[PDB]
Amino acid sequence: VTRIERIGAHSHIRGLGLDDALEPRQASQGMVGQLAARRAAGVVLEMIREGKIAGRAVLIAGQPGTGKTAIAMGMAQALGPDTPFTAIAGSEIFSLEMSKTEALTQAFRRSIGVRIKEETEIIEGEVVEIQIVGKLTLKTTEMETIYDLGTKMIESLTKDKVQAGDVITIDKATGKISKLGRSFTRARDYDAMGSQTKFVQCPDGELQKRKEVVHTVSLHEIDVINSRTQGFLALFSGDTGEIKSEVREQINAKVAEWREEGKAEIIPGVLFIDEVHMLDIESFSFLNRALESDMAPVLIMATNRGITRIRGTSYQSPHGIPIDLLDRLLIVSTTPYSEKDTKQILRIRCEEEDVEMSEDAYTVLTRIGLETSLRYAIQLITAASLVCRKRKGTEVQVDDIKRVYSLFLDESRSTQYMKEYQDAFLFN
Amino acid sequence: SGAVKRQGRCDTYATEFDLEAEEYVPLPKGDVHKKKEIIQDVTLHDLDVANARPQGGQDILSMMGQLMKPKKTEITDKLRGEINKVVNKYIDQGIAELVPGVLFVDEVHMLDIECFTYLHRALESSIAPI
Amino acid sequence: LLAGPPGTGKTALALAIAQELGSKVPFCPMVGSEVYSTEIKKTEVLMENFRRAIGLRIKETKEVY
Amino acid sequence: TQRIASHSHVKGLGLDESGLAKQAASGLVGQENAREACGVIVELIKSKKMAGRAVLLAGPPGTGKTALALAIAQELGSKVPFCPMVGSEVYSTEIKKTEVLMENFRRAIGLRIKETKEVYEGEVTELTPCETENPKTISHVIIGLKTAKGTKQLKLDPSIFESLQKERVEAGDVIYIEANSGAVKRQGRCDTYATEFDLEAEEYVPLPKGDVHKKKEIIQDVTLHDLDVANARPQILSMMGQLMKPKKTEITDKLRGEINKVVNKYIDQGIAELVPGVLFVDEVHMLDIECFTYLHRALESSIAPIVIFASNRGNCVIRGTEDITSPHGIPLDLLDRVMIIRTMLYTPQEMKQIIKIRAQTEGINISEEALNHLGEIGTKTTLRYSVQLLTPANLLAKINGKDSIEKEHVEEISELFYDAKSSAKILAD
Amino acid sequence: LLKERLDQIYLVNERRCSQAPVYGRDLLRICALPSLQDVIDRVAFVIPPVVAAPPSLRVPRPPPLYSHRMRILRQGLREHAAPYFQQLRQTTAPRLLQFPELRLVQFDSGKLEALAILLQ
Amino acid sequence: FEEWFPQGRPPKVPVREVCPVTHRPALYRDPVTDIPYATARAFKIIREAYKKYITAHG
Amino acid sequence: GSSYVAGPLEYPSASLILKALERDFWKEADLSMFDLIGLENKITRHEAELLSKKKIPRKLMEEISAAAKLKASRLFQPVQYGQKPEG
Ligand SMILES: Nc1ncnc2c1ncn2[C@@H]1O[C@H](COP(=O)(O)OP(=O)(O)OP(O)(O)=S)[C@@H](O)[C@H]1O
Ligand SMILES: Nc1ncnc2c1ncn2[C@@H]1O[C@H](COP(=O)(O)OP(=O)(O)OP(O)(O)=S)[C@@H](O)[C@H]1O
Ligand SMILES: Nc1ncnc2c1ncn2[C@@H]1O[C@H](COP(=O)(O)OP(=O)(O)OP(O)(O)=S)[C@@H](O)[C@H]1O
Ligand SMILES: [Mg+2]
Ligand SMILES: [Mg+2]
Ligand SMILES: [Mg+2]
Repeated sequence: VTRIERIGAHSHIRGLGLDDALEPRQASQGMVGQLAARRAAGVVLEMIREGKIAGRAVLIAGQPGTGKTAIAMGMAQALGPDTPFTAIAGSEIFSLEMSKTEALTQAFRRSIGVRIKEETEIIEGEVVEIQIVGKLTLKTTEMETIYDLGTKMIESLTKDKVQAGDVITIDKATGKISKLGRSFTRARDYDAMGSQTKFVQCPDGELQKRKEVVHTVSLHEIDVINSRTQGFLALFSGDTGEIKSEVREQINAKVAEWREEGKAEIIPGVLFIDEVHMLDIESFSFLNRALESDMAPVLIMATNRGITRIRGTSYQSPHGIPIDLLDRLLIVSTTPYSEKDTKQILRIRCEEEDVEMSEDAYTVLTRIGLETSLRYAIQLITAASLVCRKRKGTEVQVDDIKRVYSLFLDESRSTQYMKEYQDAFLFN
Repeated sequence: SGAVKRQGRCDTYATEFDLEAEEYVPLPKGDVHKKKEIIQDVTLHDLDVANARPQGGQDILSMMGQLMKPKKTEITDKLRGEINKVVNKYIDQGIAELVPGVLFVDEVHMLDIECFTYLHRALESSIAPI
Repeated sequence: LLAGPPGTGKTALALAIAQELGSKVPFCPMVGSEVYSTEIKKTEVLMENFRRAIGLRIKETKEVY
Repeated sequence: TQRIASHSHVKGLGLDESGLAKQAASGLVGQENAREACGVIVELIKSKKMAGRAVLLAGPPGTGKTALALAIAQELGSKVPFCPMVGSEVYSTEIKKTEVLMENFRRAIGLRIKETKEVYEGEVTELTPCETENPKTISHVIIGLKTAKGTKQLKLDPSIFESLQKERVEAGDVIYIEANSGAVKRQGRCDTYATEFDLEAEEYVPLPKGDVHKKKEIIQDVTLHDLDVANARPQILSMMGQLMKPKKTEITDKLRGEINKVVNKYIDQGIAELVPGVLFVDEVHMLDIECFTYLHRALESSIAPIVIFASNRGNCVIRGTEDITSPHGIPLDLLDRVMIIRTMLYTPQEMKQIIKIRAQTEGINISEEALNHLGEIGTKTTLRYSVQLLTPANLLAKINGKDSIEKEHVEEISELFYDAKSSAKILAD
Repeated sequence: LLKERLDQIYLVNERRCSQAPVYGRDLLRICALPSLQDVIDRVAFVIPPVVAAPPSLRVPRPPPLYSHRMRILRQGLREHAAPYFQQLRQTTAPRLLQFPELRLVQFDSGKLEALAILLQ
Repeated sequence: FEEWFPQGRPPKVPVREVCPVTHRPALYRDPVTDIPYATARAFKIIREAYKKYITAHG
Repeated sequence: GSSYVAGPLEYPSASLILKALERDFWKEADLSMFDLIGLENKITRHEAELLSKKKIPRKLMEEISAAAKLKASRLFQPVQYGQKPEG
């Protein structure tokens, strides 16, 4: 069945494909070649797991199509889902709802997980009888007890309309009541039931249990909840506005106190900013100080620009990044693929896309990929598969690749044909 | 769900008074108990906007939310992830079917560099449409 | 990318694709200039349109008294 | 605290009693003249006499300007409010840039409030009224209060009878009565009467320890910006305000003057003491001409904090102007209002010392030859780069089962990771 | 047919128990951190030049669903307003009227001024 | 006057009940026999004893 | 001095305009299964785990389809000091 997640441009990548010694293996976990870059990404992944050093920034720089996003996806897959990995595009910070610096601050604070432990003492049981002073009788499969009721407790029992046969949980630390459901029985069957009705077994064990619960949140979530009375709604709508510095400082101090008390753990994650050259000089200047914090995540960036104009200025700089921010980061360089690496990437894409191809088809498609681009050949994989299926074949041949090559153009051929008829196109 | 809807007064009582401000609807024709297998098509965006802001709440803040100026909002990646998870669960249960479709962007030359640069990640996603 | 001079059937071909797919398969048309919302950022507009193009047929038996 | 940041080793200006800078102390190496000038700035801050004095840290990238500002912050302690800002933060979407600047100015003025409360707390043991003939008439209401230390009887004014019944005080309740107002507050049944069989939560409290009568001192630290925000929007109008988004507002000068008046009244009354502090503006060249001009007026206020600017831009065009180049990106008019501290490039030896101190703070064992190699890497490339190599080389060493970095680990990490200049070289080719 | 009823009950119950909240109550609870009036009334005098009730949308045959929804909306709003109604009334009612201050009844004539002096 | 100033006798200190089965601080009381207990095993033993005693008595 | 007061601007329209967007209930599914935010005021993650754990299986549904104030001394003998209670 078609699940939400389908075959995308990086579905085949399931990790960096490294060993215990971080030595890059050829054709492992979907990654091919890029040995030096994969080794550097493995070192960065070890830094991320260790967590000790905040605000380490790495720039993955290379030519288009050289697997920068591939390496980012491999790092995200190799890193456990427990550790945050906030992936955004450079253009995601230009919002009407918040400044660029606020959007960067929220992106940073999404990338630090905080894991808060809590112990509670609750009484959970099935209601046997309630008498309005007042008395309440609760039971489990192993016990039955009767309690005396205070004013607020009887008020809560009345207001929630706790009726005999319900399963309720009352927290002694706060005296609040929660109805988990009503126990099914022969007399309680109905021809229609309300939406809130939920049938549940009688609780097991002892009535007054001691709980241990661990909540995993993030610093941005703590920020937003403390932004306003109903702030947690903004965790859905995103209408957070600009959160005040008081709230962030108070939360930083509270999380420090919690970690000192042993209540919370801090799990620093990763903020990947693909296409980072969309940031402007103001965003880069904010980042220059944002990375000097102890609550900064490990920052990973990717770009393909050369010596280009920094956005927001008239100056030209490598990777479109000012040299102030480049001095704060390490650079991992990708290398263009060989014939073997191109063919093996094509093979892995055929295996994921479930396409059977003849060896001559592999040769011709690899030549096409070397001559035009890797992405064009990957696209032609499924294109030729569809054309082969329309032919009632079971294996993609060279004629099918010739067919889809004749149907779908690349940048070079499309540009040439556009130039041939350039009188008809607008605003050359 | 136990939802009850009073869809008017029975037309047999249309002569119980000569002048009442009531809506008379005919007596149902079929059986009292009706079963129908049905389908509804929704988009993931519909689920996103449904969970973007609480609706149908009887609390005063929800009633004011019904009253207020409707605005588009920058729905978070976390809500989209949670909706994806729920849709996946119900696809596994068998009561929902994904139907991926097509997004057509005519006169795409009008996008700025920022839109194209975002479309790089947007197209590379495994949830994106054609 | 459907490319070529004005009046060469690009939009007609896209609508023909829509016709061939059918009504059940979603087909969200948008123009590039519709990203300049005064309420939400351009990438949010694009993400909304990406999500609209994925449909979900939900199947149920209604029982009513 | 526990995680290690780029400045986590800066523990203060390494100055002696005479104000001279030690060659390497308190985590700082070199920059002796700049550190001595920063020390004079610290004396200026601690004098609390002056307002709006400005100092510009100026010098090449990676010359410790931010390290020197955070060293001033360490020297001043946690009592003095130190407000970090970067110039990119003024460009908010909720409020105008000059409001952001004024808000950060008021964040750097601290106020310390001292409250002294007298309270009579205990478990209620008797509530007998004292009947009398009027010159039933009562002249006193006797309350007996019990704590773990002992018991006291109080001869309260009869008018307190209204508050006792309003609070529904009975025998066995813990209460407290403040000396000034004489109003009673009830805080629950004493837990000595709680059983495990009855269910209530908020209505029980432990029997108070200590003497029945207590004198409490409450000290709170606030900023003038905190008072501004509190008086600008106090917390059905509240329902709509909490449902709607609480945006930043352009607080008027009227409110700031009123709060200045109230704080001066508190300082006269002895309840409060002012702690004026420091606003640090890094990347100040990101401010535009409107901000710099506003800062002209802002620094001339008698209420302003001491502000520390940092820039590295050299002769650069001022943002928001056209073709107006300036010696630091900072217009000459504003530069006439700041004292400038220059920061200078490091020698290879100073760089090696910094690298060693970083390795120490990161908890990294580095061999002598590895240290020499990394120093010479840092005399090429940059200091920042060579420092950044420490932890990945430590990890590579841990993989190879070595407890200390060897030169081969530095070489391999250098071959894996490249700097800004080598990458510019690759881009050019 | 009780088998079909049990199947329906089980399916609905399994659907209802399956889903956990994204955040939950305990998470939010644990993540939570711990004079001119006299001068105002002397200056409040501007009356609007025009007042009008809100436009009323007129339809023949108003839909039963639309009317029922509006009725329940009004009922809920008025039920929630009742504990705070005088506050809503005073914090929303507009200033429509402007009488001349009684101080002018003296001011208009010098006889009344001298009479004020003499009577005082 | 007596309404506004009731002379309330101070509340009695509660009995710190103990479980008759294990002699632990009492946490519960059985609704049927009104005997406090501290564990599920105590509850089972108490109910077995109660059924035996009600059989012997009548 | 007093304001002018205008009568309201009555705005005529057809009934159908308000009936728009009203779909028959035979084409509306129980989309509440996808409702996320509505659960925040209803249940809790630990409560969700309890509900998932203690949901009644079908077989139990198919199967579905004396107080007196005594005293501890009356039932149980006291225990001698220095001895483990046994009951
Ligand atoms: N080493 C590799 N192993 C497996 N798949 C790869 C590899 N390198 C590239 N690919 C795939 O080939 C395509 C390369 O595109 P990207 O990974 O986006 O390259 P890129 O470096 O990010 O180029 P830009 O900057 O985004 S234009 C994707 O479909 C990748 O999944
Ligand atoms: N092959 C075709 N068969 C029938 N009608 C066509 C064909 N190609 C174009 N048309 C019609 O002729 C007109 C051409 O307009 P479009 O199809 O929109 O061309 P176009 O390339 O989209 O022009 P632009 O770039 O949007 S201005 C439309 O009214 C089409 O319906
Ligand atoms: N004298 C010093 N002693 C010890 N550590 C230093 C010294 N100077 C700089 N550092 C450290 O080396 C790094 C570079 O110094 P910074 O304060 O970041 O330089 P900077 O002047 O702020 O550069 P710019 O202008 O912001 S790009 C930081 O991690 C400092 O903590
Ligand atoms: Mg990419
Ligand atoms: Mg067209
Ligand atoms: Mg700096």
